Amino acid sequence: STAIVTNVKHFGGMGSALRLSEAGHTVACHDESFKQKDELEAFAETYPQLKPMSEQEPAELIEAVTSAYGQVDVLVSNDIFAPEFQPIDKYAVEDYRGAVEALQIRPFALVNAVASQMKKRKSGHIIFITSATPFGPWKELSTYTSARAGACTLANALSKELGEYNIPVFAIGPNYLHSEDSPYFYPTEPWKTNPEHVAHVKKVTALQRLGTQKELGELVAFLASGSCDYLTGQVFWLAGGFPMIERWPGMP
Amino acid sequence: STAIVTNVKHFGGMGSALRLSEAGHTVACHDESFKQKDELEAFAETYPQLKPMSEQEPAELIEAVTSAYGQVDVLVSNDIFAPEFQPIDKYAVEDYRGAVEALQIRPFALVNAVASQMKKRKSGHIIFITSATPFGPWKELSTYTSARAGACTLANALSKELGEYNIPVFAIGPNYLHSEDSPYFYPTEPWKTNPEHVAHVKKVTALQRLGTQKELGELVAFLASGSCDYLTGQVFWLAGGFPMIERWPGMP
Amino acid sequence: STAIVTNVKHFGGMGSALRLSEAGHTVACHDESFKQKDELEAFAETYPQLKPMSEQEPAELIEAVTSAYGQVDVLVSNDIFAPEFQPIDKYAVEDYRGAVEALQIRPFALVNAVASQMKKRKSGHIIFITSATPFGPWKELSTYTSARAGACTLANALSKELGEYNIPVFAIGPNYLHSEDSPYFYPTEPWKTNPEHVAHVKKVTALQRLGTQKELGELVAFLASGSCDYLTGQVFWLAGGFPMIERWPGMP
Amino acid sequence: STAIVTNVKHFGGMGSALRLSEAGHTVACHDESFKQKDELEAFAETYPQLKPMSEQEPAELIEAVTSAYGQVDVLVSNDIFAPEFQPIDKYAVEDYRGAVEALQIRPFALVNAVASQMKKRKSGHIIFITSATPFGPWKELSTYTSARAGACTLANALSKELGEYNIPVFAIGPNYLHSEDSPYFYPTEPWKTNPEHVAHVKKVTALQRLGTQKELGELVAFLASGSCDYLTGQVFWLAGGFPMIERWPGMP
Ligand SMILES: O=[N+]([O-])c1ccc([C@H]2CO2)cc1
Ligand SMILES: O=[N+]([O-])c1ccc([C@H]2CO2)cc1
Ligand SMILES: O=[N+]([O-])c1ccc([C@H]2CO2)cc1
Ligand SMILES: O=[N+]([O-])c1ccc([C@H]2CO2)cc1
Repeated sequence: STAIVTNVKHFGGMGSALRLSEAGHTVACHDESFKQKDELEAFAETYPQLKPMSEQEPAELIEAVTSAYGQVDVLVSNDIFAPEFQPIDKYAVEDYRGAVEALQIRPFALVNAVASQMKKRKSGHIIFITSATPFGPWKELSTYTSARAGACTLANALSKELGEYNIPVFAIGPNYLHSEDSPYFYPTEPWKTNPEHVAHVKKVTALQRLGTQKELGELVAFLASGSCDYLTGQVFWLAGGFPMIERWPGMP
Repeated sequence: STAIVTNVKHFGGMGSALRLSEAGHTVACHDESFKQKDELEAFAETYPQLKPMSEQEPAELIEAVTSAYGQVDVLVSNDIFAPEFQPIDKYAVEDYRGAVEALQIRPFALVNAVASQMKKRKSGHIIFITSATPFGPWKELSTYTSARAGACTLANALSKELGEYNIPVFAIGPNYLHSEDSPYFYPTEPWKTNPEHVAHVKKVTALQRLGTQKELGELVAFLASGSCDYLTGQVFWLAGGFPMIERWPGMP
Repeated sequence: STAIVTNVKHFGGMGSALRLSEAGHTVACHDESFKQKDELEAFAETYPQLKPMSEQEPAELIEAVTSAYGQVDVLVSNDIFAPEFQPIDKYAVEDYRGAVEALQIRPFALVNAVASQMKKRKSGHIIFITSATPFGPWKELSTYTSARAGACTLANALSKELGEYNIPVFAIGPNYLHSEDSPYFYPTEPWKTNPEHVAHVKKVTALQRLGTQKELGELVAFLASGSCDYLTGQVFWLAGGFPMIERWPGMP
Repeated sequence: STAIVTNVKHFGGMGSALRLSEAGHTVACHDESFKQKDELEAFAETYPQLKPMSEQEPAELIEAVTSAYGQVDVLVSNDIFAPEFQPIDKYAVEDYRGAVEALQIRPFALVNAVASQMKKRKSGHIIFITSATPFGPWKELSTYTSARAGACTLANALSKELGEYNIPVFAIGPNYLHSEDSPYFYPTEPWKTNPEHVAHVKKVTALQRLGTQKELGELVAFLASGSCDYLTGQVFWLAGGFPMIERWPGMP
């Protein structure tokens, strides 16, 4: 079928896009960098199995893909944002608006623009790539964490109404997902190179390692394949056992 | 001590302000209608125990209450919004921006404006009156429901950093809370007078009745009293046992 | 690899065993009826791809499968119990001891018996088929519901310690899962043939239908395949969007 | 009114019993130590404001109190158990049965024996003192943690059916609750005396301290007073912000 993966160069983009691609799907890709013709061309040449789009806005992206490839069967909203950690009184209100805009309004807008075609055909799959931070908040990251929670609930609430149209909706909230070269949010440097960060991941995850793009890709492909639509409304915590909780003194 | 209750004329406003006042707090009250001198003076006359303020924005409100009453010991962010039930494709992206601005940005702005003084003296209480809809979402109310979820997580996230400063943070998510003359969100009419609505309430809640302003106010006063600060980060589902789930055929 | 599926003739048993077998696993099957040679040989004849075992207790079952097939790579604890709906005062304390023995003690006993070999080689997968009732409890089923919750948490708790040994642990909590000829818990008759039951399902689930054995089996195979071990600790609500919550009067 | 607090000498017993007592309630108390006449007498003399009972079994305790003081209005099931931390393969199955018996079956039995009188009068309050471990499991404590989860869900499930009889049911799951001289579960030594344990509590809780018996007492008295029955079904995490999640390297 035809799928859309946003911010393909970051977060769970390449894992999602490529696995969906390997599955035989036509994968249209979005990314801020695709604004530049040079960037989009370099990407189109490196990945002939993918279809990079120049469109940046939600409804515009949806239309470009629909016209270009017939329709949109699967939506993978790979949302990102660059938040600063900071005491609540140190943030500017605009810092919260920014997080909400990028992490809640964006996925809402994408679904708002594609739900019509999916509901008429009574077929489609919606997947939000959110975050596992809501499951275990770190102090001083209130903007990002609460915005991600809003997106998680958005997905669950959507499943309630789209199910009547045979449209499953899921939310995958990862953490410690190896992002390789992308700074969103666990790049090879220093997460796989620095002893201190490696020790950190070892301590906070049950599997004692970072998650892989392959794992995220496998889940997205599985959910989009229609093999288990009965899981609709599910929020998947892709965080390898995180959070591991500090045990009493005397325990290893 | 001094407490601030926003949108006092609606939702959990009156219950919170009245009970807080009885507990001994000087209660500064905010409401959109207070922009008008005639509305503020009328309220002030009906409720001499309350202290209605005219300030409308978060920053100026906290400053105003601080000048008049020395400081802000308790913040009750009684947030409201007038949403409509709509299939996701029938909403305008603007309708979600509106819900988030009213239900997430606003309480964030209030805490952002008052956190400094509370942290400086290491004392204070923050209470968000959110919603129980995230616990059990209805079809076609994705905007309001997801935004309320963002606020709930915001409260829990904030509890993690403010606890270091001895400042507890809580979220009270009601549903089926009798709002008397306020349209937000269960006015006496029709919820207590129309056969179909009355029956609906007896069906969807375990206690088979609407929640009262007194119960909400009792909880607010209890949490702000300092009697149980160890509950910090808690999201209280004030919905009388809602949601009651449809049982198998034949069961009474 | 080798997988074990318990109570194979009921609940999520057939879906799990059949799909696991298709994936390439040698599937050892347990069932209470296998105590009888006539029942075991009949099953073995109908499903030549499956390997029915006669062993009934956890310890002997794992030992038996280990001798015959070398080792146990995947454990699917498909636990069942025959509860009755009863007001708490109408239950006998014995009825709860029974539910807990069947829904908590049993899976605990299986993991307790197989964990050693999995940890020694640092590989394996553990899947508990629990229930989604804890997500949305019905009145008068406190025994079964609370016991299933104990099992779900058992799975999540186990994921924390076994992750160190590269052993993922998951819980699949279904509801409205078509059990075909099995009375546990949604047999084709009446759930797919009686007007009232059929209508009930369309009302309480988002997808408005029963879950299929194939969907459950797809999930089991996917989790045991090693494609997404990073989901360890996850409780999957396999209930098609259940529970759907009663909306206000007048709404279609 | 008349209340029953079990295992009064341990966990949240003294905080509950005494505060309920200070409120003017007739508080009948149970404790294993009360088996010995000497023990019960020493307690009766030290606390004339409390009514220690010799009965040990659920139904027996309920009858003794009912006959002695007319009826049972409030039930505070202060359940305890002494679990060992241990890899799942190192536990004996009996270790899980023991935890379940003490943490699930006991509270179930108490409610099973008192629900009748409360439902006929259509008045009463049920409070389970469980644990916050299910909210954030430590590795190698699978028996205790999962049993507590079962009790938490038991309370929520019970609220669904008892609400029709105006009977609120709550679960209070504490952690890091100062137990003073009781070994269940955070005695003064070494939790308040040892620098290492003090540093631990400081790190894992948001309020950076142990919870107090007064705080637990205040919540139990509040819930039993009937001031906020609309919170029925609520599970209260009385753990002071726990769990605090390890932040990235470089963060304070
Ligand atoms: O900004 N951060 O520090 C941050 C940290 C972790 C994540 C996880 C969800 O992917 C996102 C963002
Ligand atoms: O707009 N509605 O339909 C609505 C319904 C219920 C609530 C609950 C949170 O108080 C708010 C709004
Ligand atoms: O006994 N019942 O009524 C019952 C109902 C629903 C389920 C769900 C978990 O598969 C099990 C049992
Ligand atoms: O046995 N332990 O190690 C233990 C630890 C913590 C608690 C918390 C719930 O009160 C109970 C038991």
